[PDB]
Amino acid sequence: IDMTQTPSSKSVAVGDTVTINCQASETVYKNNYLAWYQQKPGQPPKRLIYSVSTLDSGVPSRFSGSGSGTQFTLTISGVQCDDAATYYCAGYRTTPIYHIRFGGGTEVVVEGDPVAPTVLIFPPAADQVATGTVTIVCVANKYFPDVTVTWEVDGTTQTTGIENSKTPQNSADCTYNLSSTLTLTSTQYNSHKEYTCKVTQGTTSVVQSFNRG
Amino acid sequence: QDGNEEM
Amino acid sequence: QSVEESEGGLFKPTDTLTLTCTVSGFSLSSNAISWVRQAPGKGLEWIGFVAVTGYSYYASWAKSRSTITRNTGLNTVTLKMTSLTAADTATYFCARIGIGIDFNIWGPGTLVTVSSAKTTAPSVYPLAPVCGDTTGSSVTLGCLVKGYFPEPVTLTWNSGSLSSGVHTFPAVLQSDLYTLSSSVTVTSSTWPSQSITCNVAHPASSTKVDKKIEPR
Repeated sequence: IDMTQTPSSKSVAVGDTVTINCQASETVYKNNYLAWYQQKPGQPPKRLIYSVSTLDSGVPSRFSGSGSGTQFTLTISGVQCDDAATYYCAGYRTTPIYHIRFGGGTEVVVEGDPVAPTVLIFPPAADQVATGTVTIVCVANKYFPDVTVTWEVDGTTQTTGIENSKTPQNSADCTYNLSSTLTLTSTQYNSHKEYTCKVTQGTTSVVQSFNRG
Repeated sequence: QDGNEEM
Repeated sequence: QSVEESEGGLFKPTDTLTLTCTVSGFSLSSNAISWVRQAPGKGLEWIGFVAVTGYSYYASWAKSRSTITRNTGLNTVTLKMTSLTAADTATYFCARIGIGIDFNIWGPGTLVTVSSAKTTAPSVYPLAPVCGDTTGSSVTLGCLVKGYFPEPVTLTWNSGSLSSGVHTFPAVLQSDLYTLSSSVTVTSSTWPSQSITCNVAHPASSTKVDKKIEPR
């Protein structure tokens, strides 16, 4: 069977109600073999609801499930930062062959209180340069909503050699942390002086720089 | 899901 | 009750994947065990399961290459998948999936990487604050873990006795190498008076690096 989950992503404010729909292409077993799982990065999925509407042990009552046959809905009434996660429906069908099928997932981003990032920059360790390349690290801490990172070298914006990595949302306050790396050859690094990381959130930019040497 | 149901 | 997947790791294309799921605290003979995989950043994909009868059933995409077997005496369920390609890179979970029944238990997952690229140990560099800097009520230090393959690495601070105020960022893959960073934030009066060291381990290469963070 096919399991079509909609929407595939949604951003919601704390206290809002979230509605996720799951449509099976054929009926699940006994019309109610349908469960909902919540997954946070790096963890196995956690069952929230099974048999359409039965809450798993310890699951908060703001989670409710409904539906039958081929159409099902997960509702989160009063969403919290702890609910930022990807949600999957999971159905069972016995014919023509026994199989389990997951929906494609719904990524739920929870909007908490807006907070501007603080920014730190880390010059390369002295032993990097002998390897022929250097990595400079910029960190944007405890922020929401999302930011963009710009690198500037001697006042000129960089476009190559940049990788970014963003943490999951904090389960208490919805905030992110971000690491940005700029990678240059040792020759490039030793040929420029000012290294700048600029973190932009909407129409605010926070900048931290250092000078080589 | 036990893989033995009478379908 | 719990289930645990055996070690995955790095496999070459055309290799055969063999994973074991070991069951504890419940009866394998009356519980169906599934294998589910999740490619990096993607969704859950059911591979198949061994029924309570001991016979197995598979997703249509998996049937030709996959074998799921159980050994009730050893409390194990084995997943064999032949003819691996990069498309099979994923975290593999075993689970007793409770969709319409009360019992549900999932393993922690194990990472399977299928690639022709070679195992590479990481280079570990300290991330200390800017030279001379004395700006702030707190100080953040870091550990840069550059150029390893495959995932994962483990990273601790002061052998685990520094666990508060730590952010370890997800690794980024580029050109068959991973880079990760971790930071730790302490008060201005803590460091450099107190010793702070990052401990990196890369199981795939049986390497470890300890790097004490020193002022520049």
